[PDB]
Amino acid sequence: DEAEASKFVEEYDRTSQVVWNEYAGANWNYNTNITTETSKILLQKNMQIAQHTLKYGTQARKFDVNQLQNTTIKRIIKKVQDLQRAALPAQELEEYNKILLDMETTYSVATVCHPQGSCLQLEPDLTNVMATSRKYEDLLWAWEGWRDKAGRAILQFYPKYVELINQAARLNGYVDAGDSWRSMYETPSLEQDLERLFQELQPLYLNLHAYVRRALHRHYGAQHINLEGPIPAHLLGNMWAQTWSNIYDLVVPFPSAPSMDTTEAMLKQGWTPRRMFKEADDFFTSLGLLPVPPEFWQKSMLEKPVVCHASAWDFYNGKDFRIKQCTTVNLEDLVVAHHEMGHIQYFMQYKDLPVALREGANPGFHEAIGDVLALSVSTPKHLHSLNLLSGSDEHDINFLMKMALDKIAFIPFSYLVDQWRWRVFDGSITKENYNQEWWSLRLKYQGLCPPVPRTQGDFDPGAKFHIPSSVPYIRYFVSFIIQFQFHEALCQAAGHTGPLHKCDIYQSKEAGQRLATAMKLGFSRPWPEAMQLITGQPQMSASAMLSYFKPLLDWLRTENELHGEKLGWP
Ligand SMILES: *[C@@H]1O[C@H](CO[C@@H]2O[C@@H](C)[C@@H](O)[C@@H](O)[C@@H]2O)[C@@H](O[C@@H]2O[C@H](CO)[C@@H](O)[C@H](O)[C@H]2NC(C)=O)[C@H](O)[C@H]1NC(C)=O
Ligand SMILES: CC(=O)N[C@H]1[C@H](O[C@H]2[C@H](O)[C@@H](CO)OC[C@H]2O)O[C@H](CO)[C@@H](O)[C@@H]1O
Ligand SMILES: O=C(O)c1cn(C2CC2)c2cc(N3CCNCC3)c(F)cc2c1=O
Ligand SMILES: O=C(O)c1cn(C2CC2)c2cc(N3CCNCC3)c(F)cc2c1=O
Ligand SMILES: C[C@H](NC(=O)O)C(=O)O
Ligand SMILES: [Cl-]
Ligand SMILES: [Cl-]
Ligand SMILES: [Zn+2]
Repeated sequence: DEAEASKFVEEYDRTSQVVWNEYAGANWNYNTNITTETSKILLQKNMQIAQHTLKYGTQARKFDVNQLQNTTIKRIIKKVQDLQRAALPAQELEEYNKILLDMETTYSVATVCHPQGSCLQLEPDLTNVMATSRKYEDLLWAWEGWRDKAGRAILQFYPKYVELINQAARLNGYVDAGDSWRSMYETPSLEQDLERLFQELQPLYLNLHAYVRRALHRHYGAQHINLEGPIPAHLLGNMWAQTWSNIYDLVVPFPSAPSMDTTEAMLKQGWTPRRMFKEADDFFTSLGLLPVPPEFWQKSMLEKPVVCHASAWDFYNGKDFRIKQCTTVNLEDLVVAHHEMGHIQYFMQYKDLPVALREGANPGFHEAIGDVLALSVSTPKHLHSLNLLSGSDEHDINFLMKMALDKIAFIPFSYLVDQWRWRVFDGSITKENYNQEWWSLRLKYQGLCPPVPRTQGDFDPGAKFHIPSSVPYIRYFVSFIIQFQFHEALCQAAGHTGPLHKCDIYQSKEAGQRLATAMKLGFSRPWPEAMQLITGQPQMSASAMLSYFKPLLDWLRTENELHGEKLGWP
């Protein structure tokens, strides 16, 4: 009966708001102010939210969605039918929540120590080393140490985690946890669509890889780089080799072009974490999008004073939104600040929907918003207007190369993480083979090799945040494809003509309008609709990303040919 379904979702909304807000508060308070007491308040709230999820989920499952007419109420009820972990029996729920905590804590407190010397944390110490050291042995110390200390220590938890996340999935009508995660896209063709998108980016990635490999051969020596092989995984300027832009200085196409180091300029001109978020906020409002409320500035944690990994927080009351980031003053982190502020923008845009529909059109959309703005921020024009820099085709290629080292290098990495996890969850990778299958994919997709042979008890996936924190990853792959589609469309709405990479949407109210109407849908409609509102068509497409990078593909092709490069590796 329609009226009874309608009433049921009104009640679910009122009560979810209250319970989720209380849970979010306790999760914040442990993420920022670890305390035995904040971790104890967190443990209580886990029990509260489970009980509410079990209560309304059991009620939701009594309705026959097949016979409901109103499509909103049908959709909401369908979501509430999925209890997630609250479907578990009590013992197993307890054990699962404790495993998640233990894994997340283990990762966040791990350190890598010199004997009779200092102990280094991932952020900022080890990331700095991976970004700035140009010495094979120093990079290897950090790369291997982080795996020895974080990765190996997550292993004891992972099999039971898999058992329990899968058990919950099956109790909610899925075959395993990857199935449940894939379901968030509501796209039966998802695996093949993504495969196709990846395949389209292979020429650009293989040409970037070959060019970077040649430059590493020049710096690290012929004895350490095989011009026909995979690249050692510790040399790309980043702990996971997921973005390569910190080795720009080793691969600059045209050295004779001046670029100012923005880090020096940011530091010397008195930039702070606070100032970095004010610039992000100011860009959103330039587009006519919403400012973050006064409360955001009061309650956010914008520096290390904790779980440091950058994250945006909805407190499910339509007024309180926060970022938690251990911000360092540099351009890499200004982009991370923009990313996080696009999550906040989304929260604010869909804040008046029912709480069950307060998500992105799909998870990739949530990830893409901030990155779209950052694309304009990162342009040489934009950096100059911020006083962080002082024409030529040589400048163009240099800029494209910088952008490519992040955006194109990330494509195979972002694709492979959940390829691994889907096969763990479906049972085709058992714990005996976790690590070998990870490295098979690191070779197949990224063309990387481990600098030190892996050994019994290694668990390199565990050294990447998203694995112990149980955060799906395919969202980031989708993000990097679709953010270029949004840029293309917003630039076209902004009246930009000429090379897409020269576009800066700063101050375009027209661009901000396309984004706002789509964000306002939250999760109320199939995501193709939001895709079409923004772009004029309903598909995920690598066309826009290829269009952005076309000058670089052509440059890289001619350069690799000149040196007789053999693209790929065995
Ligand atoms: C199908 O139902 C939605 C939801 O209606 C709201 O939620 C119900 C549970 C109940 O509380 C209703 O009184 C609410 O209206 C309808 O959506 C809304 O429509 C109103 C005006 O028509 C609009 O102002 C709201 O923003 C809409 N909210 C949404 C989309 O969540 C919807 O119109 C119903 N379908 C039709 C057209 O009959
Ligand atoms: C903040 C708020 O009150 N929003 C509600 C929402 O109600 C209305 C809202 O009054 C108007 C204007 O703000 O916009 C259309 C509706 O969304 O109702 C939601 C339940 O459907 C509730 O979650 C939300 O907090
Ligand atoms: O008991 C339950 O069913 C749930 C409990 N929790 C407790 C709060 C940890 C959840 C937490 C979720 N997230 C926390 C915010 N970031 C990631 C997602 C979630 F999506 C679902 C659930 C439940 O279903
Ligand atoms: O921010 C948070 O803490 C939560 C966020 N989410 C939403 C997903 C982002 C949740 C979703 C839950 N669901 C239960 C199962 N069916 C609907 C989804 C949940 F129980 C708890 C939470 C949170 O605590
Ligand atoms: C891309 C992803 N970003 C984020 O988690 O905020 C990562 O950092 O691996
Ligand atoms: Cl690794
Ligand atoms: Cl996802
Ligand atoms: Zn994000």
